Amino acid sequence: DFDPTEFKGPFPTIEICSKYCAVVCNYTSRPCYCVEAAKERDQWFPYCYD
Repeated sequence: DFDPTEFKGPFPTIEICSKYCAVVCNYTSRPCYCVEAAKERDQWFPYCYD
């Protein structure tokens, strides 16, 4: 994984991360969605990502 916006890890700011998630894997110009890993909860890793 890598955090383009904050540090190195999952996204906090999932709103902007939904945009970033898009540019991350598939949706470079399309809306995208982040999935939240439940253990830490805040693990906003894009639906197609690490």
